[PDB]
Amino acid sequence: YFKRLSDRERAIFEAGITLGAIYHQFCGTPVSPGTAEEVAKCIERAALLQPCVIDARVEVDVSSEDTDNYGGYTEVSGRNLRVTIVTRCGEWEAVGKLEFIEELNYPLMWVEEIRRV
Amino acid sequence: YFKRLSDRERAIFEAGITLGAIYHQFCGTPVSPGTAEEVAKCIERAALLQPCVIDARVEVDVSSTDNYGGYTEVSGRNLRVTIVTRCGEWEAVGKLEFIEELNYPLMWVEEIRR
Amino acid sequence: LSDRERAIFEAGITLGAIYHQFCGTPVSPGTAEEVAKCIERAALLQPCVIDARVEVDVSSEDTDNYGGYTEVSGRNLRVTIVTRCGEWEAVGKLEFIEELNYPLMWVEEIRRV
Amino acid sequence: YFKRLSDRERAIFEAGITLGAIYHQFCGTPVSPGTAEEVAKCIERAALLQPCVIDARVEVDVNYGGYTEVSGRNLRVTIVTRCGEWEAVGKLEFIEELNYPLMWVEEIRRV
Ligand SMILES: [Mg+2]
Ligand SMILES: [Mg+2]
Repeated sequence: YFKRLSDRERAIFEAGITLGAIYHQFCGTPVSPGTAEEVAKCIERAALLQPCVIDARVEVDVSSEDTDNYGGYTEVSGRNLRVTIVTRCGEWEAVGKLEFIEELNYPLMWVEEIRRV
Repeated sequence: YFKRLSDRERAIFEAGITLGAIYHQFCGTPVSPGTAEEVAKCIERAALLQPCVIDARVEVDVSSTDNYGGYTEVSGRNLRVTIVTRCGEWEAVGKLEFIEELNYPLMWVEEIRR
Repeated sequence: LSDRERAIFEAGITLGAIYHQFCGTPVSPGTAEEVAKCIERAALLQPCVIDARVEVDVSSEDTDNYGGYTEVSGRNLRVTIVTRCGEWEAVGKLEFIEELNYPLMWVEEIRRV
Repeated sequence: YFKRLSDRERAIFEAGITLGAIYHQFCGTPVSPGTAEEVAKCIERAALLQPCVIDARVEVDVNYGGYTEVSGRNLRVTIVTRCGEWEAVGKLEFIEELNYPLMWVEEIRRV
């Protein structure tokens, strides 16, 4: 109510929120090699508006072999989307990552680092 | 799949498809007055990839976001879209805009033209 | 738009809206029918839609990964919708077409009631 | 990937992921009074597939088109995540004084 989380905990909470939000808002977005940098930037800028987010790095890894289809384009998906987000509440930073992990066959979300400033 | 569909008909159909897709793909995107043009631009470029789409003009109309998070969301209240589809010799002008009188973001066709 | 043109436009709107509203939804083999039905019901609220049939085609192999689930996508999602505006109907379809490597949307049929 | 992350903090991370995912997957979904229960059920079932999610309760509290959409205004959610011996209860609800749909953790508790 609504302040039970210490801010280390909040930094972890907000990294989780931003990773899930980014993934679900943007997966499905039509994208090409020519687009894919500008889309990545809009995603970062959208992530940087969320509570406690102080850094967002997004890559949408698309190549022309991904656009060999009637449409001539592909979509943002767990397969081509990679995100690092840094969150800071008070003196604590958390580092959240999204990346398709081949061995897991799955776009994993994890906490890379939790860090006192 | 398009053996009997006219180009005129496809222009209309693709404008509908593109407007539904934009709306549902981008509604809920965190936005602020400072993002809002760049968000518009990525929406445009995403639109321009889809079949028959030869033009797209988007605005996200966001003012000074007074709330806890300090931002708003792309929605039917703030999203304005005009797209032009061209299939063969036919163009449709498709539009999306909140129509104050109906209380709803309306999608419509402004013009169909050769 | 005349009623016939409205029938086509609304079918395109509904396919586009459904595809991008629902893709990314987590789904498993026995999810897969309740999700399909949720999609039908949302399609039925759109102007002119009078029939919606949705299949979400997921097998245990699609779910052979760390999470144990998959997501609704261009590859597993099939939709037929029927629009009626006034005296005219349009049948709109969505399906992954292998030869095209693409989830194509198209008009199967335009016909008088 | 989780060698150094405590299960307590994983429970918190996953709650956050699931609330953000729910919110952004489903906002925009056409809904009406007769929709609105069944929609909530599809959301819970979608939420329940996610890592560590063991419980999900959703309400959708419902012009030209004759319908409305799942939004931050009408969507309410409580999830329980369980990782190892720890549980977090995550909430999403519109808070009037904040004029914002807040996501927050209501409690973290031992199993
Ligand atoms: Mg939305
Ligand atoms: Mg999606």
